[PDB]
Amino acid sequence: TIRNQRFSLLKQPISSTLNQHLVDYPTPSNLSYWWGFGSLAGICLVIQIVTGVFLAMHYTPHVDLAFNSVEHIMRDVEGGWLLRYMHANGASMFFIVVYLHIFRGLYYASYSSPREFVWCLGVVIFLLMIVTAFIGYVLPWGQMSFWGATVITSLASAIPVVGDTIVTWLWGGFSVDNATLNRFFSLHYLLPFILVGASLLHLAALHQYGSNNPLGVHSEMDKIAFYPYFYVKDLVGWVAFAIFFSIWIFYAPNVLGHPDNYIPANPMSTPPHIVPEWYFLPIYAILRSIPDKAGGVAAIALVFICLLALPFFKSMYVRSSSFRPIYQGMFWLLLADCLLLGWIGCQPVEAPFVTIGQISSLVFFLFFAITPILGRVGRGIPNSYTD
Amino acid sequence: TIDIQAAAGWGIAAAAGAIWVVQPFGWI
Amino acid sequence: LTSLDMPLQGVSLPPPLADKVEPSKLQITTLPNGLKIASETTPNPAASIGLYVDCGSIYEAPYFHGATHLLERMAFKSTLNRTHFRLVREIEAIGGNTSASASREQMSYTIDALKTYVPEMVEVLIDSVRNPAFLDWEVNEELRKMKVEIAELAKNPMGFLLEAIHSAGYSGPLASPLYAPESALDRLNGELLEEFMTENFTAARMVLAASGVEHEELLKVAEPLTSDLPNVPPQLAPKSQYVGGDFRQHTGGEATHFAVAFEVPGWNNEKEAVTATVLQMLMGGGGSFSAGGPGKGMHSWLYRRVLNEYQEVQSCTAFTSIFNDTGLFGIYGCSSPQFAAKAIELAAKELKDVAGGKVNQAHLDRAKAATKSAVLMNLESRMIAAEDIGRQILTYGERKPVDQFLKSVDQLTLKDIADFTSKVISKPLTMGSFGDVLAVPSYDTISSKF
Amino acid sequence: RLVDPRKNFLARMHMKSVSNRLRRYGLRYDDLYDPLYDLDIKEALNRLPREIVDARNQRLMRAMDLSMKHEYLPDNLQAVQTPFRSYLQDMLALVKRERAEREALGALPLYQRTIP
Amino acid sequence: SPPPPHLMPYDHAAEIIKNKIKKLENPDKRFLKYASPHPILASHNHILSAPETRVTTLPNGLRVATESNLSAKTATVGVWIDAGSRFESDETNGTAHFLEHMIFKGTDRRTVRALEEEIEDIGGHLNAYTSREQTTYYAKVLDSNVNQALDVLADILQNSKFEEQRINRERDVILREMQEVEGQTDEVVLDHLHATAFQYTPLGRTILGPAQNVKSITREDLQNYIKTHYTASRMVIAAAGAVKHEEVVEQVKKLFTKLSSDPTTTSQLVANEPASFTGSEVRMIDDDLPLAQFAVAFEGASWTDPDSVALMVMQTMLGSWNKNVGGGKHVGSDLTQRVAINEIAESIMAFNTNYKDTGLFGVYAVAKADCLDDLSYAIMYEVTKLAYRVSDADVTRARNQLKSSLLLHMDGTSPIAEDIGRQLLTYGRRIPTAELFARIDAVDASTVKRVANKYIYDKDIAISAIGPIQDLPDYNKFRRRTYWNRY
Ligand SMILES: CCCCCCCCCCCCCCCCCC(=O)O[C@@H](COC(=O)CCCCCCCCCCCCCCC)COP(=O)(O)OC[C@H](O)CO
Ligand code: HEM
Ligand code: HEM
Ligand SMILES: COC1=C(OC)C(=O)C(C/C=C(\C)CC/C=C(/C)CC/C=C(\C)CC/C=C(\C)CCC=C(C)C)=C(C)C1=O
Ligand SMILES: COC1=C(OC)C(=O)C(C/C=C(\C)CC/C=C(\C)CC/C=C(\C)CC/C=C(/C)CCC=C(C)C)=C(C)C1=O
Ligand SMILES: [Zn+2]
Repeated sequence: TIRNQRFSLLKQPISSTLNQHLVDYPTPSNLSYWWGFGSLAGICLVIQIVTGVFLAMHYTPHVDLAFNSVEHIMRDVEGGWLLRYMHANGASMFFIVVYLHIFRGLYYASYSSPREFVWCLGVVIFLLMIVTAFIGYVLPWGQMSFWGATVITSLASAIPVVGDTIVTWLWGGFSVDNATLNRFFSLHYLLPFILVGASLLHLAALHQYGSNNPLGVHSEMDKIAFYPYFYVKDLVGWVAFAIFFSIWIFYAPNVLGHPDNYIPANPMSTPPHIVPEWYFLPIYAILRSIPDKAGGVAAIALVFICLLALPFFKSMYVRSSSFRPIYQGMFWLLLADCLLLGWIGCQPVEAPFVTIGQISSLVFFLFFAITPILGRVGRGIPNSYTD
Repeated sequence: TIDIQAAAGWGIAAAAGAIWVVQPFGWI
Repeated sequence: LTSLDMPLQGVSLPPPLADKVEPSKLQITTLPNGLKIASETTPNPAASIGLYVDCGSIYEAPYFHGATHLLERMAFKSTLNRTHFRLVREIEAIGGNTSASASREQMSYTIDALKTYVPEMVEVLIDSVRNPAFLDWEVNEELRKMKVEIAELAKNPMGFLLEAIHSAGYSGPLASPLYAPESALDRLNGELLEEFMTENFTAARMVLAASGVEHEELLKVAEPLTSDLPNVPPQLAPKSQYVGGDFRQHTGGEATHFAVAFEVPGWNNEKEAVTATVLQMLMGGGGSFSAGGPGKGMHSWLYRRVLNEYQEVQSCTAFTSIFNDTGLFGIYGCSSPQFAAKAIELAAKELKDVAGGKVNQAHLDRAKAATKSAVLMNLESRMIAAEDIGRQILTYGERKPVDQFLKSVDQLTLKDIADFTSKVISKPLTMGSFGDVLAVPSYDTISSKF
Repeated sequence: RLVDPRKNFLARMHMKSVSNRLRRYGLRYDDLYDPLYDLDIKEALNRLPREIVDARNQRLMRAMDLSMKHEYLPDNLQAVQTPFRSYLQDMLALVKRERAEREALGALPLYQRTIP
Repeated sequence: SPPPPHLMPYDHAAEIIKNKIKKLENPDKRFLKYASPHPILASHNHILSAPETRVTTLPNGLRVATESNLSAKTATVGVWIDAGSRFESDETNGTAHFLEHMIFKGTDRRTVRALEEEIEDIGGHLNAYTSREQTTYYAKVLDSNVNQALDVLADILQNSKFEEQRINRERDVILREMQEVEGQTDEVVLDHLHATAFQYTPLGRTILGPAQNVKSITREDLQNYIKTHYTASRMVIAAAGAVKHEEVVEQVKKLFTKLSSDPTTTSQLVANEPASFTGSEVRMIDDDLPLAQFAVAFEGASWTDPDSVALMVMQTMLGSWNKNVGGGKHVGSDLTQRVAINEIAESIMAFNTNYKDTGLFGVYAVAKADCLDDLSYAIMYEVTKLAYRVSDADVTRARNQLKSSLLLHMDGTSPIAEDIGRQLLTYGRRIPTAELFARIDAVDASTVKRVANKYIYDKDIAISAIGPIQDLPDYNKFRRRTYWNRY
């Protein structure tokens, strides 16, 4: 057809990119509610950015004023309590949603070809999220903030020759002090924007081939437009998430946190129990399961190495756990193991938890070691199960 | 003669929305 | 309002027409430039006004190949006085419909509307034919839609074969295609169309026939718009010679087709034209692709023989294309790609059978009644009435009454049918086949059958 | 009118300056009319004969080459230039007239500009 | 010195085109005197005179209607019956079409060959057509053979034999016809549109019926059908052309004596088995067909509803067009303008179908696969626009075009006889042209807006599509495009 006149405004150059990427984008008709969590994570990112921009209007990144500025946000600025509870529990909601997202991807083998780049960009995004949330948790300048910053900046000392110089460069001095807090503030404003860009790249990589589906099959024969069907499905998800988040905000605003951070930072005394936020606990457990500095840091790096190498394993040509009984069972064991690692990270470092943590870390790495063997062996299934 | 009625309807809508966001009952 | 089953209140009902209305008489006025204006008053509230020109593809040779059909497509476009858009809007303002037809020896331009809009119709029709602007973009658009109109030609085997055997049956002007090749269209343009139209569209070659208007009003509107046209002396249409010929495009596949044709007298010679029409009715036939409605030719020789004695036949009937001084009578046929030889044998045998005298009086009376009812019924239509007036005044200048034709039909004996068919098939035949022609016999073998 | 060179000498200076600036590049004044500026120009250009549009395009390419090279036409070539010989204005006016006639009778436009 | 403006080839061409344009700049006023592009509502009740249509009711309820033109040499005489597939049952469905096949198969006096030989000996034609609500049998004959044609029709309606071997032969003809439902895709699309739109109503059944019904058809089935439906009060004998009312009435009184007189009446049949509209769609996806064909329809109006005239005007406003029409870019219809200007269809056609208790109003289009999205947008836009913005010029032009087409199509004895029979069945009377024109000119812009807001705005639609239709918008997108949220 010859486009002499103007048809739908949606197809005009003003709107065409948004239309083709957001309204008319072909989507497999059989996507479950487990495909709602990417849009949920997007909404969590926007919520964090909006609340953090408004909170930065009242927060003072100085060791003599930071704790007091938080308290002033809670007590003095109107609706300040809401803004703070929303940012602090929205970090937790962001991590819950992103975990559910990562586990949908693991269950349906969404990392497999041709979507390897999508998975790698997601891994980069997860690293960015971890760094952002950690340096954000330092900002209130409570006991938890100071001591967590101490250990995470100390992690660089695992490097033999230049480790100390990196630690002292990160601090801006010989100890965690005002320089650390001020640089952590700047980084905290910056990293969310890089997260937005990385998420956009993630989405573009995913639309190169379209979304995977719960059957794991080629879906070109039964695709439907995103708007309105998956718009309204994601809206159901958005309202349910709002109810969940509101329950956390209004009735249990401090259950996902530790009371130690309501004590101003004291560089003299480490609290008897020193743990990160809940969403970092599995990494904490893997770190502490190694009785060696360099070994622990190397295990932390090996976690992300395995996550990045997952899409490139020579595998069988079957994606969905719905048709892979062994991989499905290994999936539900990995989920249990991750929940156990999180629980172990919250425990003091003593018996029986050292052995349990070591075995759990081993199981976690066994998942990624065994999946390629499963693929190689299952390549022979169609030749061995004859009609 | 429908564009004028549409303008009046949308003007009523805009006024209703204004009184609803800002709620100036203590100022009127 | 009220439901349509109740009469509307307060409506001014015009008085009814009489159950017997005296027919009106054709008035033919000739202008000094040679243009003839004819009209008949009609009782119904519709007027049909046409302009008929004795131009056609028999004037394209040698340097205007494709001009006639392009002019057909370029009808009622932009004039020097009105844009195409304005002209379409004026036609639609009065609920009118336009049409143009192109033939080998005639072109026509017609407009139909209620009889109260006669001045507008006449004005728009003359502006259109006298003052074409022939804008290059409009010509180019009509030339793109000419390529489609010519490519879809292969989808009508009857039409394709008819043109093909016109090409293969004559040598002179009549052999010029009425659907020019694609190469012949990359030369046509607005200047060529203007030069062609100015040469051939003269007053003494044009008739303004208007069925359903008073002659006074038609003259009052049309005289001031056509007298300016200069006096151009009457030339002579070129001569065409009927010869033999074969047309063969082996496309392969399935669903062969054919048409065997012979020469018959033209419209001049007014006892044998009829013998050709009654012959065409006698052979008769049908498309054999659809059914429905008795009396359409299911019991003619062609139908009753082929479609009721030999199955696996897709089409079989007879055709006719008479010109002023010559004509083409022939028989179509589809058959099956390997049954083609048997099909041609059947057709030739049928021609020979009526040639010898194997047709009884019952069939002759049946075909005679079919001819008379076909001519009388086709005059029910106002369009056909106007077109017949125009064509007959172009050809004879008289509009001969239908009663003379009816007597010639009812003066036909078996001896006439026999001698005419004997004469027709004693002359060279025009063979045409289209589809899978490999199994189709040669020209010499088919010619030897007669 | 004041824009008449024969009646107003200021318009004479204006026309002389425009002609001299156009002649340095071998450009006609109608060559400055861009199809991308309005759909009426685009339609008028589409209605023109091919050889005229090819000559326009060749003059545009020559002018662009001169401008990129920081050069003007040679004086021998400048002497034969006809900067105000028109090929577009009459067709543009006809297209405008047809557009206005369509608008007056309530018809849809034959072409419209894309919303950016 | 610069060259003169004819030396260079391009300058010469520019001069030629400029001279042609200047030629167009000065029009000649002798040819600009009468025609106007502005539509005017005209009153011409003088030319609207027509011969009187005489309607006589027999004592048994039979109606005889004649339109006399004694200057004519021919005539059309026939029977129009208030009967069709809608008045059958589920197990009798298809019987009317079988009867249409079987009615020219011979009687007690006449055999198949006698009947064909009698007819084509006078040069006559015999026509049979059956639809959902109407059935007609008529003959086109010369003026002399009116009595013979009436005798032929009365004999075939009252004394048909229905031989078992003839029934079995026609059974296989019709079975092959059902097996060969292709090549006429317009008819297929409309059948599926009726089937989904009037789901679970008698109006949704096809004329042909199911194959098991035609396999089960016997003599007593056809005889029972004729007894049940071909009754005096449901039949109209219509004649046009060279016919005198009195002779036709006398012949009808003589010949049509052994009818059924069954008490079954069409109004009660429609009442107890009413037809309703169900918003729905059927999509026949076939990616080997080169062209897509679809129809979109709203629930329309019945024959007697006053809004039917406005729906006819609206159908004229939407119009119809195909690629071989010269001036589609310039017509008054905006939908046709959009389609022709952007080349987004092979054909487009608005239809207004009426029945006794409901109707269908919609658009049928043929287009290539890649044009479907824009075509659907344009169709929905221009249909929905009727509820919001209607110009006086457009409605005036449509009124003029509708009056012109109604009068112009009424040429020949056969169209006149068909008009008489159809009007007598649907209206109970032949509406005189002046009244029909008065009803048409009562449809102004506000009337069109009111009718569109009643039938089109925020209303359920029925869709039937076949071909490469994967890019045809889904039911929700067509349903959304029935209202405008900027108003
Ligand atoms: C985090 C890492 C964990 C490390 C674990 C340590 C090493 C163990 C690795 C093996 C994974 C443990 C879980 C494997 C068992 C899963 C449960 C299972 O598969 O049982 C199925 C039963 O069938 C089986 O699969 C048993 C097969 C036994 C293994 C035979 C091996 C030969 C096949 C080799 C193929 C290799 C590739 C296979 C790809 C799937 C389920 O049957 P059903 O769900 O279809 O229906 C029955 C139920 O009542 C209703 O739901
Ligand atoms: C550009 C966007 C952002 C800005 C301007 C911002 C700003 C701030 C500010 C000023 C604080 C200190 C006040 C307080 O403790 O409540 C803070 C704390 C925090 N931010 Fe952000 N933030 C942004 C995005 C994010 C994102 C994306 C995350 C999660 C990945 C996040 C996680 C946190 C966390 C965990 C805290 C500590 C909360 C607490 O216990 O009080 N922020 N942020
Ligand atoms: C800020 C964090 C993230 C955002 C905003 C985001 C956004 C999205 C969205 C909108 C989708 C498509 C809809 C859906 O499948 O839910 C998607 C899909 C996907 N994401 Fe992410 N994502 C994030 C983090 C991650 C992470 C951490 C991973 C893995 C390490 C990941 C891997 C994937 C994969 C594999 C898919 C394809 C799913 C499929 O086709 O089944 N994403 N993401
Ligand atoms: C008791 O102990 C512990 C804590 O305590 C309570 C913790 O919380 C955590 C939680 C930490 C986790 C899971 C990992 C944190 C990981 C990273 C990579 C953060 C390191 C990054 C920092 C400090 C800022 C990055 C600095 C940059 C980019 C410098 C900018 C320079 C330029 C632009 C040139 C763990 C493991 C722990 O065991
Ligand atoms: C068929 O496609 C679609 C999906 O299925 C694959 C989707 O999952 C989603 C949802 C996806 C998104 C957008 C979540 C990704 C997360 C991001 C990028 C969070 C950051 C959000 C911002 C700031 C938006 C960035 C974009 C622009 C242009 C900046 C300007 C906009 C704003 C200020 C809001 C949508 C809407 C969709 O239709
Ligand atoms: Zn049939």
